[PDB]
Parts: sequence; C-alpha cells; structure tokens
Amino acid sequence: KPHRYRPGTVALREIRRYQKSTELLIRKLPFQRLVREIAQDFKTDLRFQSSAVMALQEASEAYLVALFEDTNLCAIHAKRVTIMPKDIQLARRIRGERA
Amino acid sequence: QRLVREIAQDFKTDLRFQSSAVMALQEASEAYLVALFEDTNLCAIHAKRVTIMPKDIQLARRIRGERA
Amino acid sequence: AKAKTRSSRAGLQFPVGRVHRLLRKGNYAERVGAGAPVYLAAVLEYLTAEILELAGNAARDNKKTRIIPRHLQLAVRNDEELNKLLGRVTIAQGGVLPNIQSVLLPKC
Amino acid sequence: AKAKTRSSRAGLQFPVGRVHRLLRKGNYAERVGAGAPVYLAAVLEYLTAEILELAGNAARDNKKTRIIPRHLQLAVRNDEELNKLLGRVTIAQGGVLPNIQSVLLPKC
Amino acid sequence: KTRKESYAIYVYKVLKQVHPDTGISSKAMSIMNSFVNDVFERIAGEASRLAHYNKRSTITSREIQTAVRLLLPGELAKHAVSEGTKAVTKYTSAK
Amino acid sequence: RKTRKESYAIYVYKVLKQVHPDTGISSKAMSIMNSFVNDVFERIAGEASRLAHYNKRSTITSREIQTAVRLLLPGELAKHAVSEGTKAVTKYTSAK
Amino acid sequence: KRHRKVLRDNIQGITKPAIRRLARRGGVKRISGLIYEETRGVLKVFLENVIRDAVTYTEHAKRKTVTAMDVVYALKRQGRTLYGFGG
Amino acid sequence: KVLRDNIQGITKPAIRRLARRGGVKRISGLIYEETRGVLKVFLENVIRDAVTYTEHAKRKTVTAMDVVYALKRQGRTLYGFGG
Repeated sequence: KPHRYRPGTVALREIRRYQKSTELLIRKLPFQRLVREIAQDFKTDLRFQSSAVMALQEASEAYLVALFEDTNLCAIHAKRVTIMPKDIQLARRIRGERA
Repeated sequence: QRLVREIAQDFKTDLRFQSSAVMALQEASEAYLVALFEDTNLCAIHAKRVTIMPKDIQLARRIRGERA
Repeated sequence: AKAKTRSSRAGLQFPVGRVHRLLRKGNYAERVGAGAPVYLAAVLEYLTAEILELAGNAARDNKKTRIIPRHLQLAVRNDEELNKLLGRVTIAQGGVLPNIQSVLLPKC
Repeated sequence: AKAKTRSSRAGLQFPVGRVHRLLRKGNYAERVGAGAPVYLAAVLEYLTAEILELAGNAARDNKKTRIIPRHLQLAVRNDEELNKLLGRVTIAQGGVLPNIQSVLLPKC
Repeated sequence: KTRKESYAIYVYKVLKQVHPDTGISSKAMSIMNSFVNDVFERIAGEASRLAHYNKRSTITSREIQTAVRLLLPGELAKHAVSEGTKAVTKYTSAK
Repeated sequence: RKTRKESYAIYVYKVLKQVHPDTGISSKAMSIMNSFVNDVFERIAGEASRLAHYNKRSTITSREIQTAVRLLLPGELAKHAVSEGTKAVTKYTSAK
Repeated sequence: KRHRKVLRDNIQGITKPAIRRLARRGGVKRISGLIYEETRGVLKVFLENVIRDAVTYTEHAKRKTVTAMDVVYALKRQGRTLYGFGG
Repeated sequence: KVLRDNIQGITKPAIRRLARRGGVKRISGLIYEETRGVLKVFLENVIRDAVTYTEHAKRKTVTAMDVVYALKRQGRTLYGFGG
C-alpha cells in the first residue's frame, strides 16, 4: 500500500543535498574519543586543545571524500556501478601511498 | 636534439644548447614515460583486459592529478 | 618631516611597510633590494582582488550579501586558472562542487 | 699549538669542518649551535653506509668488482624502507626493477 | 596586551574597491588572512634560491619577476607582471 | 689551472673501504653519491630551519635536527640514526 | 577522577551510516557491504601519520597540550595544506 | 625526406620498446598519438622553466644544471648531473 521509491532513486537525492551542504558528517563525540585513543600510544595523558580536534575532522573528511570520488571513476572505468575494496587499493596504489 | 631545438625556438630564439644538458631530457622524460606506462597496465588489468588503450592513459593521468 | 605611506607613494592598498620587514626577518636572503617589496606588494593586490570579486559576485548571485567559505570555494574551483595555484589546499567547510557522473544518471 | 680535525675528534670520517660552514652560508638560521653539525655529519655517514652495503651485495651477484649505478638503483629499490626516502627520485641510467605482472605470464 | 598582527583591514579595503556593498563573514576573512600568507613564502621561496643560484647576494624586483612566471601559471603572470611593472615605475616616479 | 671544485669524492671513497675493502667504485656513479648526499643535506637543513622559526629560537642546535631526523626518515632508520648522533656527540663532548 | 582513559573499540565510533553519508558526498550511487572495514583501517592508517609528527612538534616545544597550530603544520609537511585555522 | 615536425621523429618502434621496459605486453595502435601529445606536453613545462633560468642569468646557452633545477620543481629530482 505505501509508496516505495525505486532502488537508487532515494540515493541520488542525498547526493544533491550533501554537495550543496557544507557541514561535517562524522558524529562529533566519538571522533574526539578516537583521536585520544590512538594518540595515547605516542604519549601518555596528553591534553587535546579544544579547537585542534575539529581540524583533524575537517582534513579527514576532505581527505576521505577525495578517495571515494577517485575510486568512483575506476569503477566506471571497470564498467561497474558499485565500488569494492579492490578499487581503493588501486587508487591508493596509483597515487603512491599504499605502495 | 632536433626536437628540443625545434620546441625551444618557440619560447626564445638562438639557444645554443650545451651538449651535457641534452641527454638529461631523454632520461627525465624516459623515466617519466616509463613510470607513466607501468601504472597504465594496472588500470588496464583492472578492467580485465590485457591491451592498453588511450582512455586508460587519460584515466591514469587523472588519478595522479596531472590531467587537470 | 611630513612622512607618507610607501603604499600611498605607489598608490597601493597593501602595506609596503610590513612586508619588507618580513624579508629581513625571513632569512630568505642576506640583503634585500629596494624595488622588490614594492613589486611583491603589487601582485598580491591583484591576486586577492581577483578571487574576492568572483566570490562576492557569486554570493550576490545566490541572493546573499555576506561572504562565507562555501561561496569562497565555488570561485576557486570554477576557475581553472586559479585552480592550478590552489589545487593542493582545501578550505575549511569548503564543500564539494555540485557534480554527478553521467553514467550514474537514471537509465531513462 | 697543534691542530686536530674535528672529524677525528668525533671518530667520524665525513667533513664536519666543511659541512659546518655550509649551514653558516645556508641562511637556514643566523646562529648555529656548535653541537648541531657534529650530530648532522654523523647522520649522513650512517645513511651513506646503509646503501652501499646493499649495493655491495648486488655487485657480488654480478661478480663485478667495480660498483655501478645499475647496482645502486637495484639496491635502493628492493629495500621497501629505504624506498620511501627516495620515492620521487630517478637515478641516471638506473633501469626499472625486474618485475612482470603474473597475469602476463602463461597460464601454465 | 597580546598584540597579534594580520592583514584583515587590507583585505577589507580592497574588497570595497571592487565591491563597496557586499559583506563578508569572519570565517572567510581568516582564510584570506591565511591565504595571503600562504603565497607569500612560496614566492619568497623561489626568490630566495635564485639569489644563491646566480650567486647573487641580494634580492631585487628582477629576481621576483622571473619567480612570478615560475609560480603563477597562465595569464595572471603577464597580468600581474604588468601590474608590478606599472606599480614600480609609479613609485620610482614618486621616489 | 684554477677554479678548484668542491665535492665529497674523497669522503665517500674512504667509507667504502670499511664496508667492502675489495669493491671498486665507478666514476660516474660517484657523481650520484656526490648528488644524493647533497640532496639530503638541504632537505634536512630547510626542515630544521622552519622549526626554529616556528618556535622563534634564533638558533639551530642538536635538539632541532634530532627531532628533524625523526621526521624525514620513515620509521626504523631513525633510532639507529638518532643513536648514531647521540654516541657521536658523546665522544665529541668527552674530548671537546 | 584522575586516572585511566577510554582506550577501546573507538575505531567503531565511526558508525556505518557515517561513512555512508560521507560517500554520498563523493557521489557514489551504490556501495557493497564489504568496503566498511577497509576505510576504517585506511582512515586510521592516514591518521596516526598525522598525529605522530604532530606529537613530535609538541614535545620539542615541551608542551603537554596539542595546539591546532601544530596540526596544520604537519598537514603542510604531508602536503595537504588547510585554510582557516592559522597563518 | 626528413623535413617535418620532429615529433614524428619519435619512431613508433621506439615507443614499442619503452612499453616493454614498463612491462606492457599488448599495445593498441591508437596509443602512439597521445603518447606523442602527452610527451609533447611534458617538454613544454620543463623547458619553459629551463629557458627562464638561462635568460635570467642573461646566458644564451642552456646548461645542464638549469635542467635539474626545473626538474626539481616538478617534484622529480635528478641524481647524477650536478648539485
């Protein structure tokens, strides 16, 4: 009885929405907890200055987004629609970080 | 040596070329070409093909960022 | 007496006074010629004016009168000539340019 | 009075006396702590020693007594760690590493 | 206290020279304050090296101009160079 | 007979003996070392310079490079390299 | 209190929809379920690289707190400069 | 019969050789063209800078060190020819 959108019909909408928008997407609290967790190994009981943490968030998403858009192309180059990890390895390979 | 003299003539006129400076361009271009070649295979094999076509060499130069 | 601004002396908005200070403190060289800071100040004015106009234009084109970084990103990425200078850096809260690959489009 | 070289005084071989002058004219700073160059020269000797050790083993395989760049390119590329130091350097007449993609090989 | 320097006012001043009406947010202001810095050493970088490269011990506008062609691509070179050439002769006119 | 050149040919040659007392060294390869080791020397030196600028210290001392070398060298080499300098400093300091 | 810290499972703080939203901004239309694990490692792999040198700046400065001014510095060395926090 | 653009002086087999050194097995015919253009593009940048240092030094002769300096700018250092 209720209407259903076709597969992918919804998905493209968020595409349009999110590229228009310019705010962060990761949950704020866990990200600050995670960076504390990893940084614990290099040095004990360091204090993260409050403004510094979101900078890591901003760069990370920017760095992350660049990955997927690049991995997107090769999937099309592979005549596919869905990405699987082998693409990211290739993309990381070509730029020269994984290798 | 003819090719470099021809292109250089556009940027400026009457450039005598030091002999030692010459072979550098080949080696630099060679490795650049060689490096630009190998990764193209990975792009090619990724699509399960064996032969490379120019649409790949264009794709590869994009992922490095140099295409833009 | 009756001192006057070097920027005013060349009719420039940018401060010639402070920039020449940096070069002595920047350890870029051991002496600095007089003409160079004037030239350096000049080009910067061109650059910032170039980018600012596009941002201010586009934000107005979006019916908004206060410049915000989302506007700022749009100008840089839409002009390839500047995209070369700023291809490396990404701007905080920049937001991605609206773009969708053609093959992703609906089948009809 | 009699003079002794600083390189001996550190038990080192590289020219601490020379390299110290380089930073003085290198304009990286206006004052250099005298302890810094002695540290610096030590680092290089460790780095240089690391590579020809690898190079020397390669020369053994090809049995030539004279060391050659073909060795050098071969040596510094097999070590994944040293590879990262020079990820964007190309050696004159180095030649690529011997490598073939498995798919290119015959099925059997 | 805690006096800190920037280029906010100058960014504002030229903004009016092209657009006397439109406003700007403080966040985007910092970006120019950041960006105006970012270029400064980059051009100062190549400028510095060339001096030693010709073994020249002083930095001058001639040194700068070639560095302009190196860093900035496309038409901004001849554009800004024209500006720089125009700017210096104006100052030398009122030296 | 003028304009004497400056290089590291003597120095690299000597250390070659300590590792491979037999191996000979080609002339054209010796340029690469005379180039390579120069490449590193500026890469570190500029890197060290900015740290002093960041912290406004008007000097560069063994501390800066020690951190600096901890940056450029990926992972393993640093500890030996750091160890290499530390011992070298100690011998120099002892017979300063 | 004045001891201990949250040091477990925080890699799972990046919940599945969070990446799903992030990828939407990249324009990918359809994603298989396998890719979630790789990026977490990939994200981490990139991450400590940023922190490790960032930590190094602080200890040379002999601080205990991590300033944003240091974060951008390392990001410059890695290559990805950031506008909007300092300079 | 050599009076033409010297880009075609880059013979097709020479390309075929380089693909081998990169490990390329099979090459389509259409590769030979963009490779010319792509290589052509590469020279344009390097010489422009290479010219620049020379004329800044007022020198009419392009010397070897000028090459490596420009190559260093593009993030591709060249060991073996000075510096």
